Amino acid sequence: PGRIDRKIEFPPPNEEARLDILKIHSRKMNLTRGINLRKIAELMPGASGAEVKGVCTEAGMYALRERRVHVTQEDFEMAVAKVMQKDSEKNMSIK
Amino acid sequence: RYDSRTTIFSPEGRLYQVEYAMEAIGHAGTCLGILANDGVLLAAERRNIHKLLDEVFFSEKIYKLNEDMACSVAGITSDANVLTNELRLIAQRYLLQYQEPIPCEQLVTALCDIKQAYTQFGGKRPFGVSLLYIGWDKHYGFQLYQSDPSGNYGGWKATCIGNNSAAAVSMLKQDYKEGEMTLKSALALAIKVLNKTMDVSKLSAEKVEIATLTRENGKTVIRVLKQKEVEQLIKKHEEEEAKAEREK
Amino acid sequence: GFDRHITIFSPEGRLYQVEYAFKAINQGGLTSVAVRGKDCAVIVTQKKVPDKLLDSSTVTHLFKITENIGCVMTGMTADSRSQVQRARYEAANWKYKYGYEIPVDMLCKRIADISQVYTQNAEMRPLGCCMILIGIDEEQGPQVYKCDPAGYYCGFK
Amino acid sequence: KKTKGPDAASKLPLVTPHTQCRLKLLKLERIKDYLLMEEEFIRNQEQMKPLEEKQEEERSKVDDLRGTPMSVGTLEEIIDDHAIVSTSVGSEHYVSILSFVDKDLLEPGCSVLLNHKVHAVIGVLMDDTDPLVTVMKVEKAPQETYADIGGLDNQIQEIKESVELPLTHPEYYEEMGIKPPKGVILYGPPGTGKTLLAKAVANQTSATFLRVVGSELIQKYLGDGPKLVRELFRVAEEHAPSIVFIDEIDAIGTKRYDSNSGGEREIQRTMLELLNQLDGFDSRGDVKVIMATNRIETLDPALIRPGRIDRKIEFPLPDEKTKKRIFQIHTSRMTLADDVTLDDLIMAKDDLSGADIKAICTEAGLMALRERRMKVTNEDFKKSKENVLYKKQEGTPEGL
Amino acid sequence: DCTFIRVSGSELEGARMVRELFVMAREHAPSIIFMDEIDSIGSS
Amino acid sequence: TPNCRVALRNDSYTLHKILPNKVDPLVSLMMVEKVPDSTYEMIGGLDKQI
Amino acid sequence: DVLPPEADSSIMMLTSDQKPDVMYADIGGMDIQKQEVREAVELPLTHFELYKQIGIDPPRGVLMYGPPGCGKTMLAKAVAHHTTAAFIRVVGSEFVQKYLGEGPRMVRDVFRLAKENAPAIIFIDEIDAIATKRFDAQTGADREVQRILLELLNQMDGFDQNVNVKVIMATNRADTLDPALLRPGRLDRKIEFPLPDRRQKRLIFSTITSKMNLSEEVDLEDYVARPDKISGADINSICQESGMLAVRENRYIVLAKDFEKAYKTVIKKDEQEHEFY
Amino acid sequence: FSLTTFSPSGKLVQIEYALAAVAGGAPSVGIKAANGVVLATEKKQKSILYDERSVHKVEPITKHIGLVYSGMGPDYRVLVHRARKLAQQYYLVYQEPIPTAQLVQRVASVMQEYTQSGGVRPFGVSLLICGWNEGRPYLFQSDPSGAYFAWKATAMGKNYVNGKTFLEKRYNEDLELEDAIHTAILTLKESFEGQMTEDNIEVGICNEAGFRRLTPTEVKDYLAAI
Amino acid sequence: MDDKALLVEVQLLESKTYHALSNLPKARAALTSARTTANAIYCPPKLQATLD
Ligand SMILES: Nc1ncnc2c1ncn2[C@@H]1O[C@H](COP(=O)(O)OP(=O)(O)O)[C@@H](O)[C@H]1O
Ligand SMILES: Nc1ncnc2c1ncn2[C@@H]1O[C@H](COP(=O)(O)OP(=O)(O)O)[C@@H](O)[C@H]1O
Repeated sequence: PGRIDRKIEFPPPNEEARLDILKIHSRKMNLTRGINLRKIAELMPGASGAEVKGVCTEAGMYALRERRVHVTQEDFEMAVAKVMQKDSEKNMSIK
Repeated sequence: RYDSRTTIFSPEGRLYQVEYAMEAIGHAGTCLGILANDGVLLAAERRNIHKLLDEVFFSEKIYKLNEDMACSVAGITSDANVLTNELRLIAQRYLLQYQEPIPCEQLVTALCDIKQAYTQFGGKRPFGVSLLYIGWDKHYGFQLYQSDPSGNYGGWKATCIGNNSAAAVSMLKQDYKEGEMTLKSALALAIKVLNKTMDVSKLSAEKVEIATLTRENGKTVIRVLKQKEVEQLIKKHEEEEAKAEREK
Repeated sequence: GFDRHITIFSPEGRLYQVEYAFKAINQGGLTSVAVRGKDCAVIVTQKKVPDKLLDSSTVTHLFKITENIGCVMTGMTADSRSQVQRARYEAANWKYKYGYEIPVDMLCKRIADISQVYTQNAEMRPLGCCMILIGIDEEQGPQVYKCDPAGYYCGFK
Repeated sequence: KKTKGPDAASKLPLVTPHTQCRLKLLKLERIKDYLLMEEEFIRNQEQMKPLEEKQEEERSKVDDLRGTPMSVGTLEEIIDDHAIVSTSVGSEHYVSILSFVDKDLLEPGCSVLLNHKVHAVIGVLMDDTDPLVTVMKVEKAPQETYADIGGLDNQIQEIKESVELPLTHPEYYEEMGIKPPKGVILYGPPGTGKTLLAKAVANQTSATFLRVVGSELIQKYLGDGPKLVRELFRVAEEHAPSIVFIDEIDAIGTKRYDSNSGGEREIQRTMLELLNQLDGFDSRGDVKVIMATNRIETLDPALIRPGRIDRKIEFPLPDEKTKKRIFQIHTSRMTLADDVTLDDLIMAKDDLSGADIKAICTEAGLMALRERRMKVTNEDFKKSKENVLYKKQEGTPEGL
Repeated sequence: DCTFIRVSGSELEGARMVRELFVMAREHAPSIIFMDEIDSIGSS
Repeated sequence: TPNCRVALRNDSYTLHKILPNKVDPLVSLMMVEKVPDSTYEMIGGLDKQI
Repeated sequence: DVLPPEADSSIMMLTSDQKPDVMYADIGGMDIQKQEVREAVELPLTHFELYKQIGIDPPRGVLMYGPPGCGKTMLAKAVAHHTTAAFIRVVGSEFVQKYLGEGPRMVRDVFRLAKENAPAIIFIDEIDAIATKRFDAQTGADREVQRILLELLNQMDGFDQNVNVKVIMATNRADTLDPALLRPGRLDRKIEFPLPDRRQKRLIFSTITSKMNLSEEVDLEDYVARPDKISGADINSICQESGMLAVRENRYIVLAKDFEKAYKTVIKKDEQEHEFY
Repeated sequence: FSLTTFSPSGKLVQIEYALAAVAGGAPSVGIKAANGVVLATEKKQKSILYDERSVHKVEPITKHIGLVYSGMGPDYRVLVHRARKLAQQYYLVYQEPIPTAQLVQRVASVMQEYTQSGGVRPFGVSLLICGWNEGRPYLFQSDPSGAYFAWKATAMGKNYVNGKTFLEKRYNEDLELEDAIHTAILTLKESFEGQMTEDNIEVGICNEAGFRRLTPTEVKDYLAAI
Repeated sequence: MDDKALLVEVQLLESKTYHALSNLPKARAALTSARTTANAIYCPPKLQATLD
């Protein structure tokens, strides 16, 4: 009781969900005219909306050091590199 | 006091060690086998695709284990290697003894017997690996089998064993049709379900490894579909997707 | 736990049993020095003799492993004697299997392999005695080596 | 510090149809008319006063002596004329109180007033409203009745006899001179146990009820789990003699573990204290302890003995008729359908308990309300079975 | 328009505390009281 | 009005003025929060869940 | 009357601004990261206007859960001078005292001092062992500490990015810290400042021994190659203490003996890498 | 128990600790070039007392199979001794196949007594193997529990992460001639703290002609002009 | 890329030309970047003297 009402679970965001979260978080910010945000999200393996937020803030910070209102695709991919630094470190790959 | 392993029951009566290993088999690895008339095929997901490899082993998941069958592991590679070696040894020992290729069911029963022994007696870890087998024999023709670390194998005809195995098998159930199934449409179904279970759309032919077993004139041919053929399959699937999406 | 109780890898990624076993050598209260030279190799250890009722004739820590190899032990004397006996057995067995005398580096390598087997497995324990063995080797001059409770055999000049 | 609470609520739960009809409407009209008439009567009695007598003799003598400034402090001790009270910041006053002095409501450990200046007690705050250290009588005498659960007639009769040996016909075993607080040890499948609570509400129709579920493996150095429940059934003897429902804890908190020593103390403390309270030779009281569980095996030998803890009762799974009755009860509030699809959902069913019945009844309504909203959704006929599958019975790899 | 009462559950006695937010602290009849990850493990 | 602040007197402590809320501003944030906006438009990718 | 000054009400440090004690690049710890710290100084380094327009949300709370390695305060004594900004030691150990009722008031006063000077950074020390440990039960005045931390949370929430002042706590272990400060939305950037990092340790030794011009004219035959490759922790504080342990004024220069004695004093014997290598 | 053991629910905790130990600190980069393979490693002896011509990090297991390793040198010896015995047994059974690269994959596979039979305590060394008796080179890695990885370029040191990053950024590439050993030395330089010299750095090369541990003369020659 | 000696030399030359053009603050920034880059090379005896 108090939990038998529902056991709704959170699926980790798919690539298109991550695209949607990118749109939500980047509507507020300013960036360049052209960007393939769908591919940008798909480049991120799995991850989550927290990671989408991290990518958005990393793109903002990277555009800060250049001091321009138009976040370029190169800065965006540098932000995608925030999905990195986790990887699997050593190639355990034992499965 | 000395450390003793856990090959025991539960107060309820469950072998929770074996159950944990079987569930961990779902974690990591992704393979699926689809059985069809005149050809049965395996699809595997290339987990690590770092650009610094060379792909000289020619096969990581799919293993040729006999003239008339081929398996695919989804477990810890350490156990997978020894299990494949034992499987080939068993098949070849049968070939020596009976001068006849070993039936797939007998081969799978031998392997699952060895895994059952490993989970049964002694202070030995269960073999944390679950593998598929596709094969052809004289008695039952094309056969597909799935063995879990519990040693309780099952004779399947369309199954998956990987991480999103639930999603893959749901897709297979939705778009699987027996009898009508043929080799080419089986390939289309396999690539479609792999695209579904691998989040990144437009799967590169490098991230997917697939091998088809076919019956030529009195001889079993197990061909691992190479990069060009795989990506041509991908292109045909892409044409089908675009057509179906646009026609609405 | 038992990471620090048995010879198993630490979660931090270290081996604490051999790390302890090295300090066993410091335990026992003794020091030893070995100097390789232009042509000779001389070693020396202090001879801590408490009370003269002992026999200073037989309290030594240096031994002949073979006709040309001399060893100095450091650490617990029981393990030291065991490893000296093992080294002598290895030298004799080598001279039996292969005609020429055992090179000092090869002997130290075999002793180190024995110690490495000891730090492997869990039934036995490493021997707390570090051995410095020296000898003249042709085409090599004097040679000095040190085998340790871990299995790392090196050490020179 | 707590004796009783004012029960002037729960206006006549017996609304016969419990569904919108003329009879129920007329009953509600009579209820609201009674409320109106009672409010009017009390207001006219208080306004059309019997007599005007000065300042009701309040402001003349006691109110002024009580004075305007006051402070609240606990009352500690009592003496023949003075009273010894522990006011705020650890102050202590031994003063006799003669204005607004209600000795019965005063009591040690209660909040009283201090008139400042010449600090003496001038009144008491009987409300106080802070007896919150250990609260287990908050749910006392639950309103649930026999009719709430059906199809358990044998068990109902057995428990009713076991707890109506007191109250009813006490002179029976008073003349027999035994006065047995044996309690009842209840078995039952894990799929039930709140059904054990339901069969306890039958007794709860008389006197109060206390609950200790799970408690703890009393690691506490003082122990005092069972000892405090002993104090609390002493409190229940002060109140109407209440029952103590220790379902599950009688099983874990009192587990028949073969281990003897070096084991959580409870085995030392808890079982021994349980037996000490369950033996009538130590503690009196019409208190009847209901030790319910779902693991009969872990019955401790001390708990096993009918000698001290008699009246063992087994709760079985519902039969076909019991399933029919319980489903009727649970769907009666919701007007399942007009086709009355009753027996199809249970004829082939096996090992279905009260919790599952309630769950499936709730989920049928949930699924209808989801999108199939059709009042008596015609879909209910088969959707009751649809959410009766609902998976979720059990899942554990394959192993088979 | 209920609340945003957010408690992690990893606070350490577990008794009391929650009583105020359960009834009195609410500050609103509508109350969602969102608890974070349930740090209390199975059987605790 | 209950659950507000008041001013009292020196010795008799009689009421002076029913002051606005002081308890709420001081301990507004202990472990709770009032209603934020965070509207569902910002929530994305989980429509099949919401 | 209302007293204008707020810092000296309870002392607890004051305006460490307008004073170069350790500038910035003169630090021996090089970076550790220091990029997240330049990120933290971006808000003092104006850039509040560039936080908008671009659409970024600049960080507000920077916790450094490191041991005394890197100093953990050479970043706040610096930065505050790299971009001129007020610097306050706060000191958590002093704060927990009889002035727990005045604790809320002093938090308000120091927050007001910071708001008065948008170039200001709060630096709080010694949180872990005394200020709001979460695993050991409340012992007496621990409720007072929790109420003080609650008022600190209230003040940091009332800040709500009103100005460009910054707040940084420095802790040895963040595990005992309360989730209220630890949760995002109050403090986000967690930085760990590890041990001397033998390469970085040698760099620190060079930097310190250069601070005092070549250790006040140290002799050539003293090089740190031997006493630095110790693998013996020897935090930057210990490195500075060893450098100042050239106080042997029997001679006007420094020899390797002084460094050997400095390393010998206050040290623990940890060795034996050859087995691992 | 007496094997590669300690595997909890979905984990290999002992193996993971072994890899934490194999993090080590000897960089030991490896590069698979078109003409052959280079295995370079750092020999940073404590003090000048130790010797460099005494012990080696690169071992020729056979005619054209060379081997370099990672942490736990005492375990690495035993492992290389076992590997030599295994390659020799294979060559003795399948007589005279001059087996190095058609044997490099096979010896990497027979590196299952490596770890699948751990020996109560698993080995704590990850080793790179190079072979060129197939007309093509081969660089494989065997880790304290896994198997042949078939790398093209990698590192196994304390800074193996940024070492591998450096390898890919400097484009290990495919057209690189045999003298990618310069790039290997550069990759070491990154994970090296000192003026590296001939005795400080040990490198072996395995080209189609065979395998050879470069002497300090050639190592110093390559280190010059860097 | 991840060259280090070339980066240190380039940054040092940039600092030198800022000093030659009397660009003191940019020279200081470039020199600080030069130090941050030059931490990598442990014993470049000529280069360390150039930086100092
Ligand atoms: N036979 C029944 N008739 C009416 N109501 C029942 C019956 N059995 C159970 N219930 C109701 O369902 C609830 C769950 O009972 P139970 O199955 O014992 O729960 P649990 O399995 O959690 O102990 C009880 O509170 C009770 O009110
Ligand atoms: N250039 C430098 N780099 C790193 N640390 C230094 C440097 N110069 C001095 N220090 C030391 O850093 C120390 C700061 O330590 P402290 O503030 O006590 O640590 P924490 O901030 O963890 O409490 C000072 O005692 C000082 O000796």
